[PDB]
Amino acid sequence: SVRKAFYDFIYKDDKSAETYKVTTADPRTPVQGFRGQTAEDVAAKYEVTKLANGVTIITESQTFPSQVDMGILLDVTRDETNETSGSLLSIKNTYLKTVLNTNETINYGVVQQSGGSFEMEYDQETAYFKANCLAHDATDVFSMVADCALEPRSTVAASVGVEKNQNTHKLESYLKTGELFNESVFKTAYGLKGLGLPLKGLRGNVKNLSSYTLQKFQLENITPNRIFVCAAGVESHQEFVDLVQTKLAQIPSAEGQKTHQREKSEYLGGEVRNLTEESNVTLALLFQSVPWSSADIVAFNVAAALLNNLRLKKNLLQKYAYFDQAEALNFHFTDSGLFGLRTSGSADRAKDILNHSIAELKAIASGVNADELLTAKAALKNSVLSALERQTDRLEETVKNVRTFNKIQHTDYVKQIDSVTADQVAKAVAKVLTSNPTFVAQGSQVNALPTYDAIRNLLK
Amino acid sequence: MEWNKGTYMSTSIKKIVQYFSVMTVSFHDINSLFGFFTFLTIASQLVSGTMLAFSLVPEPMLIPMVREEEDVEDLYTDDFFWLHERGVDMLFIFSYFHLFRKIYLNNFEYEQEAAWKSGVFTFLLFQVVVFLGLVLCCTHLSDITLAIAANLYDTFFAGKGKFYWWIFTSKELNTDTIIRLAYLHYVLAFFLAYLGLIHGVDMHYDWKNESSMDGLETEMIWFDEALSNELGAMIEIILIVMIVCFFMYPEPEALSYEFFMWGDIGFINDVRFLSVAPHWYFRPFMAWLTVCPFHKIGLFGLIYYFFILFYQPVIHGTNEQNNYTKRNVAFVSFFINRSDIMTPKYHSVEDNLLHQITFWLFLCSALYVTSYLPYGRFYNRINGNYGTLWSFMYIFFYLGNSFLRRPLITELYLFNAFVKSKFLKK
Amino acid sequence: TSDRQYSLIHKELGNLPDVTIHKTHYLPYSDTGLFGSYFYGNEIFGNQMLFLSQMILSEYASYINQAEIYRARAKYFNELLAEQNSADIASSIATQVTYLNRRVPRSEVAKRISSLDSGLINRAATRWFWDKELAIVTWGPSHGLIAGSHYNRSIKRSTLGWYGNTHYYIV
Amino acid sequence: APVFLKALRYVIYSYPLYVCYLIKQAQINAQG
Amino acid sequence: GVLSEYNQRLSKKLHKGHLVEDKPTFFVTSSRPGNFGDHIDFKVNIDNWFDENRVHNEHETDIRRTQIYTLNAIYYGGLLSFARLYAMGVIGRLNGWKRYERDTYSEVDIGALPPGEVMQMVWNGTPIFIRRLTSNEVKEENELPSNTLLDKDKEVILSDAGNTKVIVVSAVCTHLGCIPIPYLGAYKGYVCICHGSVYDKFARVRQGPALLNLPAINNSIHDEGTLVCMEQLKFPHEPSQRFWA
Amino acid sequence: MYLPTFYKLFHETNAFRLKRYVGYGPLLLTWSIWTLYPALYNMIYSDFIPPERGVPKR
Ligand SMILES: CCCCCCCCCCCCCCCCCC(=O)OC[C@H](COP(=O)([O-])OCC(O)COP(=O)([O-])OC[C@@H](COC(=O)CCCCCCCCCCCCCCCCC)OC(=O)CCCCCCCCCCCCCCCCC)OC(=O)CCCCCCCCCCCCCCCCC
Ligand SMILES: CCCCCCCCCCCCCCCCCC(=O)OC[C@H](COP(=O)([O-])OCC(O)COP(=O)([O-])OC[C@@H](COC(=O)CCCCCCCCCCCCCCCCC)OC(=O)CCCCCCCCCCCCCCCCC)OC(=O)CCCCCCCCCCCCCCCCC
Ligand SMILES: CCCCCCCCCCCCCCCCCC(=O)OC[C@H](COP(=O)([O-])OCC[N+](C)(C)C)OC(=O)CCCCCCCCCCCCCCCCC
Ligand SMILES: CCCCCCCCCCCCCCCCCC(=O)OC[C@H](COP(=O)([O-])OCC[N+](C)(C)C)OC(=O)CCCCCCCCCCCCCCCCC
Ligand SMILES: CCCCCCCCCCCCCCCCCC(=O)OC[C@H](COP(=O)([O-])OCC[N+](C)(C)C)OC(=O)CCCCCCCCCCCCCCCCC
Ligand SMILES: CCCCCCCCCCCCCCCCCC(=O)OC[C@H](COP(=O)([O-])OCC[N+](C)(C)C)OC(=O)CCCCCCCCCCCCCCCCC
Ligand SMILES: CCCCCCCCCCCCCCCCCC(=O)OC[C@H](COP(=O)([O-])OCC[N+](C)(C)C)OC(=O)CCCCCCCCCCCCCCCCC
Ligand SMILES: COC1=C(OC)C(=O)C(C/C=C(\C)CC/C=C(\C)CC/C=C(/C)CC/C=C(\C)CC/C=C(/C)CC/C=C(\C)CC/C=C(\C)CCC=C(C)C)=C(C)C1=O
Ligand code: HEM
Ligand code: HEM
Ligand code: FES
Repeated sequence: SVRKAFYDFIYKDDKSAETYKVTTADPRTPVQGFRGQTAEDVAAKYEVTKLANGVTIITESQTFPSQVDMGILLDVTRDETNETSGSLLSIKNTYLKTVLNTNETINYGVVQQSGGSFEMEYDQETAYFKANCLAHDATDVFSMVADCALEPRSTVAASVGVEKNQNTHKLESYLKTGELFNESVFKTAYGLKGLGLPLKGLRGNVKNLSSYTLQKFQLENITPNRIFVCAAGVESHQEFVDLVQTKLAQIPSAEGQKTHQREKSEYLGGEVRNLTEESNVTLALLFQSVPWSSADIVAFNVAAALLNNLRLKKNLLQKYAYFDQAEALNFHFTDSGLFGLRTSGSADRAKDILNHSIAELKAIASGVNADELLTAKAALKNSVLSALERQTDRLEETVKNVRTFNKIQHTDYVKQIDSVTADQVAKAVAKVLTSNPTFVAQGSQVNALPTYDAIRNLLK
Repeated sequence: MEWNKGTYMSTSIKKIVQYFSVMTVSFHDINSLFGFFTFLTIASQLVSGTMLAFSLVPEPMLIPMVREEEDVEDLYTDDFFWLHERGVDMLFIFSYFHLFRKIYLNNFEYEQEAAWKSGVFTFLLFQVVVFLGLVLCCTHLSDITLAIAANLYDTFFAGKGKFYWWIFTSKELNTDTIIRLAYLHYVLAFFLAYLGLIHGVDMHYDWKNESSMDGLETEMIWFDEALSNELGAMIEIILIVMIVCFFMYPEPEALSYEFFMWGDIGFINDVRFLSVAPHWYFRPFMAWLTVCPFHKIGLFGLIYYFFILFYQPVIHGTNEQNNYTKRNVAFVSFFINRSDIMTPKYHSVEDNLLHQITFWLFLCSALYVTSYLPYGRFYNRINGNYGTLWSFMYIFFYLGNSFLRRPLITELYLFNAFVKSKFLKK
Repeated sequence: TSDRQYSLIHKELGNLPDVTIHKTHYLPYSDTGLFGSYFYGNEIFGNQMLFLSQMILSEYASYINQAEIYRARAKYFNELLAEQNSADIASSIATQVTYLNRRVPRSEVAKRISSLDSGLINRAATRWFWDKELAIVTWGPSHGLIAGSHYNRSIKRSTLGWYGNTHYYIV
Repeated sequence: APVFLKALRYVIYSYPLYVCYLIKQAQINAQG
Repeated sequence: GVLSEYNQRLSKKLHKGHLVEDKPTFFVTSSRPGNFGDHIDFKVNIDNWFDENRVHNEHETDIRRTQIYTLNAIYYGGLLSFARLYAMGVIGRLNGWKRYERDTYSEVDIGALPPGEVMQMVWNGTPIFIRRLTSNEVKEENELPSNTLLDKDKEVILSDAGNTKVIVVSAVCTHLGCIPIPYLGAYKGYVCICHGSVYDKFARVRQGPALLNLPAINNSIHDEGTLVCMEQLKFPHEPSQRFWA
Repeated sequence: MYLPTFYKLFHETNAFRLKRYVGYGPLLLTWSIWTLYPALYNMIYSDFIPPERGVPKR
């Protein structure tokens, strides 16, 4: 009004203004006249439906008024061939770039002004575009999530992605991050195919990530039968179903056309020994674990919780000083799995780093004490429930549970962890140890290590 | 032009603004601010001379009447003329104080070369402009100055084929000569501003208020922290000058040096040659001409003074050999039994006493040279002032000879003490 | 391009390739408080990180666009709704009870911060940011920052929006 | 489409004709 | 006051006029980086001015900031006053100065002029028309159409002496400066012949290309038309004082 | 959500900057009035307030 205009022209407070009173109200007492409503939490209900095409929809009902979360999960790095290795990384580096309905700048502005967040994360055999925002901004945000998650890559997007992928590769090489070491581990484990393709993609194929290759990748892999849409905090399932239908209904059914299909993954017991002249030696010893289908997966997680929390610290890090750091790796895949240890320590005692490490893993095969098992299970429960308490992570794991087991199992994770016993963990680890080892070593004196046959004999 | 590698600074408006907005100046005293005073006096000279140019008609027969009439009918014109004259005086004072200060600090090192020479060139140009300005007065002083300059110019050509005509037409002040010299004066006066800017940019490379290397790393931001101090020091020096002029020059005076400016070219034909005297800043050169009655030797003395003033860093500098240069010595060779001598190293300023003694002898000789007119009517029939000859010869020796600057005695004595102490303590 | 967004600080930071991290900290205590910016970046941009956060806040003393107000408002709403982990919410409740003897509900905070306007923002900024004193620390390579490493004219005039921003835009 | 931009275009086209009209009127008046 | 402060500062223990530490002082920041270690034995500081140079006003520091700003303002105001004097000098040099107004007073006797006659006189080196209008002529001029008139701002000044009003106007055509016809049968006024500009008997612009009336001549009539003082209109010119005293 | 065009943001920012800079117009006006005051006096009492017509009898 005129009074506000006058009091803004001269930067002087308007004492009588109600907004001034509200903003300058003493924090010790509530603002006069305002008293928000009170409400109690409600049990969460999960509902799953399928469209005429293969797209699936999952909703977690509102438990308490909060920001709505949405997401799209694509079963589509395992589905990358040497022709199009690293496409998913380029998509990640330019996940906000769309040109069909909304622009890169405009959808970034949508993210910024909605006050929420929008992220894209991809693993082997999965990509996930998640977003969280206020309810009244949900619709628009979803229009961005779907397009960014389903629109074919544009030439400008691919051009930007090539540069960003090159920068990412340079940064990874400069930092010597454990991700590159894991890439080498998977290369030797599976053999540059299926799960063996590097997560960040081959560096020699970066220049080939043109819009044509990305579009070929999307056409081959992205199909309605492998698209899951998820919402969390939605009062009505049907409202979100309609919201999705308004966007993903156009996608034609892929039935009747030869599908790409995923080749069954084979495990290879290779070894890699790289001389890097590093003052520290990094070793990794892995074996084939069980897939998601097998019930032993939980046990394996407990085994990891038995190492990364209680054992591996005391037996290796505390007793020996040359152990820079040791950890237990546990990856699960739809058709295979990996479980083992990754250690790093002084190069001059590389052999001492290896033997002891094996013993620790072998100790698990020997048996587990009751107290250690209880501690590991308690720590695993704490971590899992800390993850589940946050709505976004809960929704992501809900999507993954639906896409893997066709039902929701995160509601009874605690019971599954409780059901685990020491005997099951010991037997599972003993069975895993019998598999052909996959051994990787990068260090200054990796040239002097026990032979692969000696490694197997020690493991035996 | 592959020999020319480039320029230290690109004097573009963007880069100049950035450089002067990010400039830093170390803490200093008034003695190291004569350059700013010179530049500010140059700026005021530019402004006042531009104001004067709109009043001065370059015809010789109208300049006196025009000046007299336009001081009354127009307000502030005589104020600008007085400001111009006093600005010339203060510009000479500040420039010579700056020269003495920079000679004192032994700025003949190689790292000072670009700083030094760029300055001297400016000074040299600053001389020429002043000369042209004198000619514009169209008095008997201007007549004598023009005649002397024309004779000096004609000296190089052995008085053959009127090579001076393109500027000093007939060696007299007329319409053509006045017009040409006035336009050249204006153009070179404005060129002095750019020369000063270049010199100021160059000299900041290694700027020091004192020879001693203070370890301070923090510095003042130029725009206001240093600029305010520079303006205040200018104010203080101007107050001191006002006091000195007020007391030393009574309101009415008898036998001033301006009395030779009574005669106006054209109006008065006869010239009172008994009392011929230029302004005090050109007094030393007229005194040198009177002391040295030989024309060629006097011209050579002037040229040598200016050019040796230009080439100080080369004769007295390190020369990039790191003091391994070998001098030529007349008598010290017999004492040391060596044909040449390595240049001495320890030539500090504040500590050593020989440097201060020689520098102050040189400065006092310069002051004595400017102190008075030799009065050539009988300056040679009467055995001339021996002090003037001594001061001139010491000026010549100090500028050019490296035995009065960077002397070998200090280095030899210090090495003798070093050897004795090391022998005693092993 | 950095300009094509609704954040001025991010607009400035996008043009600085080597300035890697920036975070704004508000630390309130019983008697006093500290509100400021922490930058971590290459020393070549030392004079930018030094003079950046000072300028932007001071600019808000005179003019703040409605886009920034609404961006901050939506961010605050999302932050209020996003505190869902038991440990963090318990810690916040305990701290609020300690320093206020009261638990401030989400609705009350939303009402208080939504009522802010351009004029109120400008007045608060001039009360707390315009032409005010500063506490500055620079840890790391100071070869280019050693000169002018004192509380000179530039430091005092940096808290003026558009006045004293000379040193930020150079380099 | 904006009102003031459309008006600006109209006046740009019309002002020369308005000046021509003024010139013609001045000629008529000067004729007597 | 000043004396009290001088007395307080008189009893100060300092080394040869400098307030410096009499003993080595070492200060270590407790929150320094872990890699710095202990302070070296080098004595970096000779003075404790970091603490001595303090007016302990951490409360109300803005007051001292304002005081420093005020001192800076006073200094800048003095400098700007000097700069303003310089600028006055420059602009006054560019814009001339009319020290005094040259005399233009004159007298011409119009009584001899018969009524209804126009005479040309040389005043200020320019022609000027002097005319006498009878009552019938004035009445005829009035009531005429105002459409022909092309000067709303211009007026007419008529003298009152000699039993007949006397008018004095500038005899220069407004169009280009040519001398107009003195008398015409249709209207005994002025009508320029070089381009046909038509004026009336009052010198107004009636149906003529010229857009301005004949400029008026400042005059005052005394002695009943015998003494017509004629002095050019005087306009202000400042500064007018040439001598302070 | 509030998604103004960058045209509008630029226009509003420049409007504020113009408002800020217009405040110095009065300052320079006062500086040029204190300076050159005789010129202002001549202008006021020559164009806006023309002198009186009549002349003294003498
Ligand atoms: C036909 C008509 C044609 C048109 C005619 C009209 C022409 C109009 C021209 C307009 C020019 C605009 C210039 C903009 C910048 C001005 C400064 C500024 O930012 O103001 C904000 C400033 C805000 O106040 P503040 O917060 O106190 O800050 C004061 C500081 O100045 C705040 O400064 P700071 O400390 O923050 O930092 C200062 C500086 C850091 O310090 C520096 O680095 C200084 C500069 C270094 C290099 C130059 C050295 C020389 C210094 C500059 C020249 C000064 C003398 C000029 C003499 C001119 C001839 C007489 O940093 C910078 O700002 C960097 C940029 C500096 C300006 C240059 C770039 C922008 C302008 C030019 C762009 C285009 C290129 C130029 C050529 C264009 C050709 C078309 O405003 C003022 O204070 C204004 C005060 C005015 C009143 C006092 C003086 C009055 C005069 C008294 C004498 C008597 C006359 C009275 C007046 C009569 C009527 C006029
Ligand atoms: C219409 C305008 C209205 C507005 C107000 C106008 C008045 C404003 C006065 C402001 C103060 C002016 C004088 C002090 C300037 C410094 C200010 C300052 O820093 O204060 C803050 C601060 C004091 O803190 P504060 O208490 O918050 O401030 C109180 C105010 O400053 C106030 O302090 P206070 O009240 O205590 O001031 C007393 C002072 C001012 O009171 C007045 O305002 C009255 C002035 C009346 C003058 C009348 C003259 C004749 C015309 C009138 C004739 C007709 C009437 C006759 C009536 C007859 C009745 C019987 O009265 C005196 O005259 C007594 C001063 C002591 C006698 C000194 C004799 C001269 C010695 C000169 C030596 C120079 C040597 C240099 C060379 C050295 C090397 C060889 O100063 C310091 O801390 C500085 C301490 C360190 C430096 C000490 C230096 C001492 C020796 C030099 C003294 C230089 C000044 C001499 C002035 C003589 C009279 C003109
Ligand atoms: C080839 C050679 C070419 C020439 C090159 C030579 C080098 C030239 C270098 C020039 C340097 C100029 C620097 C000038 C710096 C100073 C400027 C200045 O002040 O203005 C010029 C000033 C002002 O000149 P002025 O002309 O305005 O006024 C002086 C008037 N006369 C000349 C009559 C004296 O020039 C001087 O006069 C300076 C020297 C004056 C020294 C007087 C000191 C007091 C003497 C007292 C005597 C003893 C009495 C008591 C005896 C009993 C007790 C012991
Ligand atoms: C370093 C600078 C000089 C040393 C002292 C430090 C001065 C700066 C500190 C702040 C001072 C602020 C107040 C100053 C007030 C002065 C008022 C005054 O006297 O003028 C009133 C008068 C006001 O005049 P008026 O309007 O009353 O009347 C003019 C008409 N007559 C002449 C008939 C009286 O100022 C002027 O009109 C003078 C304009 C001059 C323009 C051209 C410059 C000529 C040189 C002037 C200065 C001469 C002194 C030496 C300068 C040396 C450096 C160049
Ligand atoms: C080139 C960039 C600027 C350079 C600055 C240096 C000075 C430049 C002066 C020449 C250019 C002037 C352009 C504008 C023309 C109008 C001038 C004027 O004041 O009018 C005189 C005119 C003429 O003055 P007058 O009428 O008294 O004198 C002429 C008539 N006689 C000779 C008979 C006395 O006066 C006016 O009518 C002005 C009244 C209004 C006063 C306010 C004017 C504000 C706008 C101009 C401000 C200029 C400030 C410059 C400051 C510079 C500081 C270094
Ligand atoms: C006809 C004139 C010809 C002679 C030239 C006249 C030059 C006069 C210069 C002095 C007066 C300047 C007054 C405005 C100053 C604005 C400063 C500024 O930065 O702006 C603030 C802000 C910008 O703030 P800022 O802080 O970003 O300023 C920097 C601006 N740049 C980047 C351009 C250097 O701009 C505005 O919103 C106001 C702009 C005002 C000027 C607009 C000019 C164009 C529209 C009006 C004129 C149109 C007709 C032109 C003639 C055509 C004839 C056919
Ligand atoms: C006939 C003469 C009449 C003279 C009358 C004079 C009366 C003056 C009365 C003044 C009362 C006080 C007003 C205070 C306003 C403060 C505004 C403000 O907040 O400013 C901050 C802003 C800029 O703010 P900022 O960004 O600088 O800093 C804000 C400060 N903080 C951050 C702490 C809040 O400035 C302005 O608003 C300036 C623009 C408004 C004023 C413009 C006036 C233009 C007039 C031009 C001259 C006209 C002369 C006549 C011409 C006639 C032609 C025929
Ligand atoms: C060997 O011989 C030689 C010489 O002599 C020895 C030489 O001097 C030279 C060099 C010298 C020359 C060639 C002569 C040059 C002379 C010079 C530079 C002396 C003048 C110096 C100055 C600084 C003059 C400054 C002048 C002023 C400030 C006057 C200001 C006047 C005005 C009108 C400014 C306002 C107007 C404008 C900017 C024009 C813009 C347009 C308008 C206003 C339009 C107006 C009209 C309408 C309709 C709107 C040489 C090369 C040489 O060889
Ligand atoms: C550093 C710059 C300048 C210097 C050192 C200088 C030097 C001089 C000198 C020494 C005089 C004679 C003074 C005397 O004999 O008392 C003079 C006069 C003169 N100068 Fe300059 N000048 C400079 C700049 C200018 C400029 C830029 C102009 C014109 C744009 C100019 C125009 C004049 C005029 C017209 C005269 C004679 C005035 C008269 O006789 O009334 N000057 N100058
Ligand atoms: C009109 C002539 C001159 C102008 C305008 C001028 C300008 C300046 C300025 C502004 C400075 C910086 C302030 C200072 O150091 O005091 C400076 C420094 C300097 N000037 Fe000049 N100067 C002139 C003449 C000279 C002369 C004649 C010399 C030597 C013969 C010279 C050599 C130097 C040097 C070496 C420095 C740097 C001093 C250092 O590094 O400590 N200049 N000059
Ligand atoms: S000359 Fe009088 S009208 Fe053309």
